[PDB]
Amino acid sequence: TPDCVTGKVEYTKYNDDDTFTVKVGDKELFTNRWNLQSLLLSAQITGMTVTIKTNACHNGGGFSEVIFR
Repeated sequence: TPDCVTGKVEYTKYNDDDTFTVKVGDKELFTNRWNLQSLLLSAQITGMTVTIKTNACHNGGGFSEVIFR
């Protein structure tokens, strides 16, 4: 499938409101869809390594496809 990398949380530069620029999983970039904060939080809270993918996944990537963990 058109997936990409993982989604841990070692630095989430927030500024937009929820989008922010996440430096986690295996890369760092802007992220917008509808509420990725809950995914970055639930991830590190429960663990910290989801799955970031789709929408390029590089410099403004990862749109609506992420696996929690």
